[PDB]
Amino acid sequence: ADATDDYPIPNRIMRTPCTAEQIMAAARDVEPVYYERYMTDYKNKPPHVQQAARDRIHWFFSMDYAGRRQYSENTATDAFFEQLAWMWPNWAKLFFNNKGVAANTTDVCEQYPPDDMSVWNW
Repeated sequence: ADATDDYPIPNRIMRTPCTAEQIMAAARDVEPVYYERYMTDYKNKPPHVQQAARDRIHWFFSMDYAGRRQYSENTATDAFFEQLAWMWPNWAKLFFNNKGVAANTTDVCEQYPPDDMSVWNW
């Protein structure tokens, strides 16, 4: 079985100080196909969950490394620890990507503008 660094939530994504808008902006440019899929599912959930997901990712950016530590520990302890997973487990599928997406978004979220609010409404 071994072990991989793809679990828990991508270390590259978690240990990078970028806003959701920043990573989302990078994500829509790097992988628009997957971004649209996420957006389609994002619009599928009600505003309450959409805002809830946003609130949770907002805390991630605000806590930053602290958020990374808590998210890593919380998911390590229990994947269903997140109360958002209770309502929708794909609340952060865009961020939960261990493909080249994690490397590309981390390496460019540091350059895209954090005030890109067009990521919330494409």
